[PDB]
Amino acid sequence: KKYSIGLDIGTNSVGWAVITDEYKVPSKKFKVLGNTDRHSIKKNLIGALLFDSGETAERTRLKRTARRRYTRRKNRICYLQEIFSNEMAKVDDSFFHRLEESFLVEEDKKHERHPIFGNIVDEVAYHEKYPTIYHLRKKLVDSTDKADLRLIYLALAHMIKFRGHFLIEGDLNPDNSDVDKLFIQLVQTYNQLFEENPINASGVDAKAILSARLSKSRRLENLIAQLPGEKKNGLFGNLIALSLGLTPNFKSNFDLAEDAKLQLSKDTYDDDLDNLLAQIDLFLAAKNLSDAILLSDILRVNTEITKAPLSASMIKRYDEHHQDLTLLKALVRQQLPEKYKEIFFDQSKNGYAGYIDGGASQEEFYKFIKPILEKMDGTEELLVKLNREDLLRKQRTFDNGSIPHQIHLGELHAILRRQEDFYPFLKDNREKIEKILTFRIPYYVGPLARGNSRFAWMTRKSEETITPWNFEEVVDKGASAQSFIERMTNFDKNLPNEKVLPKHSLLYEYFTVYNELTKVKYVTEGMRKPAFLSGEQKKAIVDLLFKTNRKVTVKQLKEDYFKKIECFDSVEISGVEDRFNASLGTYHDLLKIIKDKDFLDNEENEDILEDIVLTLTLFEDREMIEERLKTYAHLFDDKVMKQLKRRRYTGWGRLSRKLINGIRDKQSGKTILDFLKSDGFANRNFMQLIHDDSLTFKEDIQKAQDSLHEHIANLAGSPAIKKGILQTVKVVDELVKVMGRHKPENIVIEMARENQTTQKGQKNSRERMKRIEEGIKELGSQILKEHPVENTQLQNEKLYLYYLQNGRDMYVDQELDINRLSDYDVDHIVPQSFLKDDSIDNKVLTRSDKNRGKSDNVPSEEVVKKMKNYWRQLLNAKLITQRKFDNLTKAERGGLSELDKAGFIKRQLVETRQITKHVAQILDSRMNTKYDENDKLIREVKVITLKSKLVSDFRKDFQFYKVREINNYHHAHDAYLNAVVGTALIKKYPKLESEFVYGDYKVIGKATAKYFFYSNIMNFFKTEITLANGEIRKRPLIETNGETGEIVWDKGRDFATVRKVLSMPQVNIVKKTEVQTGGFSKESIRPKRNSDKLIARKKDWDPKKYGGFLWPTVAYSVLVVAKVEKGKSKKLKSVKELLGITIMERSSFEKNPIDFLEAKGYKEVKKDLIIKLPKYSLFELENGRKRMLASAKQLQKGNELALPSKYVNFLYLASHYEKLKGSPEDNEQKQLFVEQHKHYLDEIIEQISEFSKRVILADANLDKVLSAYNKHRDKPIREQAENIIHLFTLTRLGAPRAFKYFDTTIDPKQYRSTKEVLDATLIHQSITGLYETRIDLSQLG
RNA sequence: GACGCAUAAAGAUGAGACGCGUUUUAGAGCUAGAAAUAGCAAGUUAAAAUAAGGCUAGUCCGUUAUCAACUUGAAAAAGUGGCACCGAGUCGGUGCUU
DNA sequence: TTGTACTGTAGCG
DNA sequence: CTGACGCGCTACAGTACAA
DNA sequence: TCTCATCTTTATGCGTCAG
Ligand SMILES: [Mg+2]
Ligand SMILES: [Mg+2]
Ligand SMILES: [Mg+2]
Ligand SMILES: [Mg+2]
Repeated sequence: KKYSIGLDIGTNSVGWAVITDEYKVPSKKFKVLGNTDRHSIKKNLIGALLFDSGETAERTRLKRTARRRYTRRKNRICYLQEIFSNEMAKVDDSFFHRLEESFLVEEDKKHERHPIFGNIVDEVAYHEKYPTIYHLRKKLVDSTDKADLRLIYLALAHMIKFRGHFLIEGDLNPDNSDVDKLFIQLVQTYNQLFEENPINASGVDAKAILSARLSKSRRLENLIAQLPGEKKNGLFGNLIALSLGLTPNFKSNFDLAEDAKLQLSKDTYDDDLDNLLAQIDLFLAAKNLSDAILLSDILRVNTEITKAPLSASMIKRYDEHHQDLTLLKALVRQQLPEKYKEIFFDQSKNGYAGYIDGGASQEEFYKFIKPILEKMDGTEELLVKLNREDLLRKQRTFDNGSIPHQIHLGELHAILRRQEDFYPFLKDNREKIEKILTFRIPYYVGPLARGNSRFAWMTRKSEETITPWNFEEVVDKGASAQSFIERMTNFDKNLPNEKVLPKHSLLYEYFTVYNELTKVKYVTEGMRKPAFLSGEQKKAIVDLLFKTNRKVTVKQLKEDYFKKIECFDSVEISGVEDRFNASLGTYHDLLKIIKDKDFLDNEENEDILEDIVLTLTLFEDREMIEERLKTYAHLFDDKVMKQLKRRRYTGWGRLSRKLINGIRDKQSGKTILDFLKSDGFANRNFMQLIHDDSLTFKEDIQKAQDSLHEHIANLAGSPAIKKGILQTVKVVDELVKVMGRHKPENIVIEMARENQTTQKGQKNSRERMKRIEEGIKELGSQILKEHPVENTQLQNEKLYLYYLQNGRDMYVDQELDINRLSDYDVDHIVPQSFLKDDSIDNKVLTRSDKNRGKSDNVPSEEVVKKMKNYWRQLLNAKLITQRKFDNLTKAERGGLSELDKAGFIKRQLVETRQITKHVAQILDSRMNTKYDENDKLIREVKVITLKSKLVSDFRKDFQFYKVREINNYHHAHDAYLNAVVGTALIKKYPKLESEFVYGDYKVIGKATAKYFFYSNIMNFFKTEITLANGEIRKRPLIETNGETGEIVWDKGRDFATVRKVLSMPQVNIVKKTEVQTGGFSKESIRPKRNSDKLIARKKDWDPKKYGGFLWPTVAYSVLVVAKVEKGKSKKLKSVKELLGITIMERSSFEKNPIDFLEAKGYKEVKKDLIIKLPKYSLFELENGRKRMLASAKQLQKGNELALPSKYVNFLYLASHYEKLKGSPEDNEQKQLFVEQHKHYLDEIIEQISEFSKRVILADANLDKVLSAYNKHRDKPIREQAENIIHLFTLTRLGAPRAFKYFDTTIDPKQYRSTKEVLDATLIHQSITGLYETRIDLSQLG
């Protein structure tokens, strides 16, 4: 009758088991359908479902954004062509058509094969005149002659297409601020403004500072040594105030007009001209030299004056490349003639031919050519250019991402100013071309859809087509920016219909402070017991402490309120630890801004303050904030309004306005916040107010409050967890269906939750500011003195990484700049392409070009030898962990490898936590569907949430050891053990039922006490318990309920039952058959070839002439029975075979299968015999051999080795020889146990050999492993047992993979033949595998 | 085992952008050559595509999630498979039942 | 002309 | 006042031989 | 790789959810 279900859930597995009250697994004779002879099969009700883990939508989002970027770039080019079309039709009516056709081969082109001029001699003269595009760009910028319109279009199209980044918001004009000689009129302005007439002994410019590094510690000492110092903080020119602004908003030093806060002149210094702009030049020259220093970092130098410094630098790269190539060829020919063919012709050895024609990058070419340059003479300049990474550089390189869009904008504007007189249409629509270059859709607007995209939220004022020129008159940017946030913030849980408050809302901070404060109790010598704080006392302490300090500690509450107001000698306070967790931060911010305490304390103006904070949280754009905030200009002055628009807030709370202050009690008339302010002597907090039946909040919340697929479509989060939730809920539903529609007594779910000690939990959750303090104190820096920081600012990732690295780049020995973090780069040590790991142990803040050069690989050996001392200096200072140092020094150990790819990722842990929590919720909702008028829910099925520690201790205390390498049976065994432990726990201790059942609750540190409680509850399974004093204590062999004589655990029969279940050979292991979805092929495009396997990259692009893709992905295979037109003397020969339907042929095949199969050469196709066969489709062959269909042309192993439990225990104990960490006597018992069954190794080999000879049929590998095992049979038990554990990869279910023994490495035996399964028995397994449909394919065709 | 706050860690979801990379074409190769070729010269750039494509034709969408077999149903979705005992090499045997 | 077996390939910061 | 007992893992491409 | 935002699950500190 009664039964229970245990569940062990993972990211790729769902283990399930059915137990009775006797802890036995039932077995039933299940019906078998199909045309086979077998009509009934015996199966045990225990098993595991295996499936591929669900993928996150990160890669799909990246592909979608790349698609949109390509579409918008093509549209920019189309707009430029639309402007140029009518004028280009005069001079060359087929120019744009030749540019469109330029991909095509000569026989496919409708026009002449030369794109630009349409004839050979003019094209050759063009390429001689302008070797690169940058020569043409510099010619069009600098010269004044009338040029051909085609060349102007080519330069403007190259500028618009590759337009540079938008991380700089200013103008940054390169026409006059590019030059470094602005220092001389800076000191002319210094002489004019500062009325002392100083001597302008002008020395070297910022080139002297840039010679070593752009830093204060170089600049200040350099220009104080060069020109004599009259004022250290008030030198008034080329200062750190004017180049790289200070970290805090500190006042001006030696002010000229007023004392105002100073910062970097990027975007937050515009308001810092209130010294003169608010009271009506050195600051204009400061802006000019800021532009000069920024652009001198971006671009190296221009010696001869020009308005195109980027093109000049690119031409300098071309000229130096030409000179160095000529010199290198001469030196190689003169000194190493045999190496000339390898370097300059053979393009596969990473030479110059491999650097240009081949696929070798710049650093591969440098590391190949560095020894060659070292052995040769006369290579000193080439060596010093290689060390600077400046030798033989290209123009289109990886480090061009540092160029802002303003440089390209300046060069384009220069070209249009040169050519406007000759071409009137350039002057007519110069602003349109500049807008095409400079327009960028705001991130708060999103896609420009018209109601057909599920990603778009933008609303438009009119139904016209959106262009970069009419974007402001069509797109409603305020509503789109509001909907950007309102579509993304969650709703209130208690009131599901309306939105939550901002985190920094004044009402939210008030509610949080009063919720924390209303349960604070104080005691003294006056009275007998601690008493709650009254409403008057709470109001007084809020006014005295919470509105005068941003953070208030309990010590301040002792000595400033109770010592003076209602004077007591000493008071003991409970309800709070050393500091209050709540604070009125927004009140202090608005007191600092508005300078009006009475305005904030006033009651009637509370709503407008709420709307102000809502505006400051929703919006961050200055014009939108001023658009929303101009309503309140009649209360606030203009200066204070300009200051208040700067107060950016980010983050939202969990409660709404209606919950905390909107709804009122029907009898009292008070809101929840009103009750928190004063509730008489009850002093109820938020949960009491929403749970007390006396107040009417409870049923108001109750009045505020289907298919499973719709029950899961509405849950937010990652889509990866929905797969596991679907699988386990379908497994539970099928298990309920198996037992005749009877629900279990209880369902036990293994959760990844834990319990750990109070000091361990607090040590793992300390502030990262403390980490910074002890690390920097240990390594003895003064970085916190120069750049102060609080804990809330380290929540930013880049600032946290800057402080972790002690202000220095950890790939190159140079200092970082705290104010320029937008251009620095956050880098993963182990790259994203290899392993998914976003830990703080895997993250570096480094310079951008060093990260881009260090692509898709571990950082190389040279940087390890350069900065390995600094990595050790940070390592012993506890600033980086040992794992981080191991990742940084990984290239010393061979770099990336297949061993490094193995092991679990922490995303799997987070995913399984999310999964099991949602499974507990959904199973509790589904199973208990009945309720009464007095009983709010009838617990028909008890969802029990066990923790993994209990099952792990049960395995490790009674020798039920688990190893994962042998078979996939451990999931089912874990499910069975979870069910046994959960049912025994709820049977043994009925008073602790509310502790373990979902939805129920029972109501030295608390966590330590709970950890000891959870450790001690497991003792009743044991026969003898060793106490902490080292003295044993006995328990009865038969356990009972205690309150009742009912029997809950017999340490005789039940342990034998559990041993029998764990040794059962038949376990229903099911691999989920899945139709493959995703990308059609591997993304690489291969060159042209005569093969037919190449896939066309476009409809009209024949891959025989244009190349194409390879490795197509088969969605599912299809069994076809038809005739094939085989033979020169053609006959219709009948055949039965699999055909792989790929992903892009999936829709075409499902549209009309007969026509698709007829196009493939088949004919007389049997339509009803078409069988869809997804991946991992299961076939059974002779002697119980099973194969899983990996593809139409490859199979997989499908059998599971049911090794006896004694061998598994021997393998677990033989390995981990001296790391059990139990007791010494236990260790010696397993020592003798493994030594006097050392012969079990031979029996394990015999078992593996028999299983492999029955089902694997890898005979050559079998002889290899037998020879290798015989040749090292004299090694110690440790390494032998460890590699017998490795040895099960040959017999493991799934795809074959290369394992390794002691020293031999066994290559996998691939099953690259699906011919045999065409006459095997096809098995259609249900989600549990109990229901089967066995189809004998030999009877078809 | 849930809620509010504080401090952690490890992760998700959406938008806007950049720089490369790959592929075909353009950038006249010269000489000795019956030649299979050999010597020499040159190399840095540009156009186009960047999932085939789709229709509601948008400066939109197209790699996430769904998916054993059979019977109904456009689809959504619904339905279909006896029990007890003795045993165990991937499940077998024995006995009642319609 | 068709099956096998061994080794290499695979978008990224 | 209320419980005891103190999580993971390869299909196809290219070349070279057996018939 | 950059810039913007919004969440989630676990660990500790405090309070609470009741017959
Ligand atoms: Mg588990
Ligand atoms: Mg990287
Ligand atoms: Mg598992
Ligand atoms: Mg998929």
